[PDB]
Amino acid sequence: GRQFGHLTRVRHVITYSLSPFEQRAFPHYFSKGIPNVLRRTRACILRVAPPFVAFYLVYTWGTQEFEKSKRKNPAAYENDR
Amino acid sequence: IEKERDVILQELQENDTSMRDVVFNYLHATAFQGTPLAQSVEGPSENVRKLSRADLTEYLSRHYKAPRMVLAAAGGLEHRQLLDLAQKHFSGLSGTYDEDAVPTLSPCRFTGSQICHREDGLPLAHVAIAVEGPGWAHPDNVALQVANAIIGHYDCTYGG
Repeated sequence: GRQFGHLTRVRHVITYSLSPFEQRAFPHYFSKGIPNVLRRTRACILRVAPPFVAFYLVYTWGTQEFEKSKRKNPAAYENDR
Repeated sequence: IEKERDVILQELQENDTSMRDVVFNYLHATAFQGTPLAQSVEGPSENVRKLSRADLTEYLSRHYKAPRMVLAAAGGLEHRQLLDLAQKHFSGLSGTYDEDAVPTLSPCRFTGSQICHREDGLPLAHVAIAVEGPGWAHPDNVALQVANAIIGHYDCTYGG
């Protein structure tokens, strides 16, 4: 109903925070962040890539398969007859 | 010691009954974090158990020297007839002056921040909000005495 008032009931939690001025926009964003980028990227790339392979394969597979099938009329039947 | 060690411990837990004092403890610690000023008056509990009367004797000896000590009185007493019967204990019993370094203190840091203890069971929720200001000795301290008096205060129970 009333959005902030009545949602849940919660007791004996404590919270701490600072003025945004009190702290920095990039607390080692570069150094400390780069590992975090890496670690989780693999958890996905396990389950992400495998299909993308398949298309590109088939993509070229059919591409070639398409090409010679079309490209060369005197391929199987050459122009002796 | 043990008798008193217990009562305090007994009281330490009871102290959750008056919410007023409670939040102020939070209040200081959130502004003055990193300063001895930010800390519980009664101090954390476990120390009281751990507390031994030698360390007292330290602080007994440490800061109970003069000039730290100060005496006054008012009444039919005038001044002289105070000082003559001030005279000698505690002319005196020293009550000394040496050091305890000098005068050990530091300006305290001021923290833009927040603290929240969320407990939804209770019927009501206190609030406190503040900003830091000048020390005891300072011109403006009086200049701001009135702004509060002007903005005043309210309570359930007035006939106003």
